[PDB]
Amino acid sequence: MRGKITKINENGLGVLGNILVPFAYPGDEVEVTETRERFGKIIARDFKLMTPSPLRIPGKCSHFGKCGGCLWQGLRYREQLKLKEEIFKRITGIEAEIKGSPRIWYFRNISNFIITVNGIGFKEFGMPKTVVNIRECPIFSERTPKYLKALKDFLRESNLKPWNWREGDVHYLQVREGKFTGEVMVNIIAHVPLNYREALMEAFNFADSIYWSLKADKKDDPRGFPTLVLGNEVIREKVEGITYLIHPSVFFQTNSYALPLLLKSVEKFCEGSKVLDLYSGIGTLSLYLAKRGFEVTGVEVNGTSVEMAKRSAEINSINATFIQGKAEDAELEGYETLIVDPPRKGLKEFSRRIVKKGPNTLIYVSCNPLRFILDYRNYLSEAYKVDDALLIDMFPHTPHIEAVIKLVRR
Ligand code: NA
Repeated sequence: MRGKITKINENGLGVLGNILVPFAYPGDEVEVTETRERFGKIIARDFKLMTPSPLRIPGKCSHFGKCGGCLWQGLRYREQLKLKEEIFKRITGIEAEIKGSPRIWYFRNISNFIITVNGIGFKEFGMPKTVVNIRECPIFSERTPKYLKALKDFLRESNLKPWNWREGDVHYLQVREGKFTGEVMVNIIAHVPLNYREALMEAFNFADSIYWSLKADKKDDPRGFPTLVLGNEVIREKVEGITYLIHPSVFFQTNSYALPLLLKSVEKFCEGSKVLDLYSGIGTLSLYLAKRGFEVTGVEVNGTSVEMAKRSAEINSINATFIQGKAEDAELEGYETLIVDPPRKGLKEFSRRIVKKGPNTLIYVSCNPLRFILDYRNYLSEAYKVDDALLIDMFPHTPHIEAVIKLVRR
């Protein structure tokens, strides 16, 4: 099958009739040789690029369909941004403008490198994979080669078996950086206890924090019961003059460079002074808002995250409240604005509670617009209507989108 790629689909794959072609983009003239059935979709196993779309970076990226590394690496950056606006609108029927990442290389502040018998890779969960070789798409750090050399040296000295997909001593090397502080946390994720304390400390002597996280299951997901091996308990990231604390056990917004744009977006959409920030994390939005004079209550399920937020508040002299709990059970009355940042599965049934008891301004933060619009169509629209929306490109070179949607009551 030969033809011209007409659009990209929701997951950022180029469409060729009833074929999906990874790394092909709109305008490409392609020739597909092998396809593979994938849960009722036909996906191109490889293609030859006959004619480059005008969207591609001129050079090698206009001669080969797969320049390398990242699914969208071959698209010029401005052109990726417009394709993100298109997808968002196609999914939600909202026209939202996107703000680019101030920096489009080495922007992520975390990486879970999986350690396999086939060697070390950037892990991502889910099947239209978007970062397939981090050597040809350096989205994380300039120190990545030093992080990996260290790990290899440690696996030498500590004779320790990688993940062979059924078992293995070690499983992931998690590295986290504070982009604006220099601090580096190293978190080995393992299926055995640490024996080579000295070998590990030596290999990662440059890290400010070394952890060893013990997994109690064999599942392929990067989480444990962490043990400080050496150095600081946490690392610091600094954004908009706010010191945030990062622990192996917590989630933090992924792009320290685009994060000011997410913070100012949310602020622009706030209404009144009393803000409830559910899924409040290690205080990313809450501290930013409260520091700017909002009265801010944040609720987060992860207890370690909530501690981090409390400590940040002290460090920064911010006046705000932080509570452990599930967003499902937080009291919504008495507020002017509600922010939600749900996980990928969305609000789900919490929407009925928001429909009844929610405040006048609802702000919804979603890295997954298909799930947003479904929450909206299925529940929120009863009570709410979209008033405004912005996009932030937190994940350059890949089709992922971070949306900030402002809804108000009818
Ligand atoms: Na990298």
